Amino acid sequence: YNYLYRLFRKSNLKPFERDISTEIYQAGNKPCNGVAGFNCYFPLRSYGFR
Amino acid sequence: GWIFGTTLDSKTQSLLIVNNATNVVIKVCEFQFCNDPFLDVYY
Ligand SMILES: *[C@@H]1O[C@H](CO)[C@@H](O)[C@H](O)[C@H]1NC(C)=O
Ligand SMILES: *[C@@H]1O[C@H](CO)[C@@H](O)[C@H](O)[C@H]1NC(C)=O
Repeated sequence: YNYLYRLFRKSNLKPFERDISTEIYQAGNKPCNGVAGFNCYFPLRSYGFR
Repeated sequence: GWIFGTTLDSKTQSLLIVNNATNVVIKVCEFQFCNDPFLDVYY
């Protein structure tokens, strides 16, 4: 689970662009305010690699 | 010099160009400096 990928807020990356920000991803109307709840989750996900 | 970025805070990389009397340093770092930035004339 060392390798991680990204899920943005419907914003495609530019050519040769790299992001490091780990803010909580929001999918709903309410703000996440740092709490991963309903329609709010951490955008960095780990591979299985078994 | 100049600062370039989206939010210019600790959560985003920002580009900084400093041209003092000897050389130019360009650093792409996420360190957050104060708004309305200043440079000291004398040490
Ligand atoms: C750069 O920032 C702007 C302002 O938030 C945003 O609209 C744009 O999608 C960003 N570009 C990316 C993430 O490639
Ligand atoms: C100018 O900046 C460079 C790099 O930060 C430093 O090495 C140098 O001593 C500075 N010169 C003066 C006169 O402040």
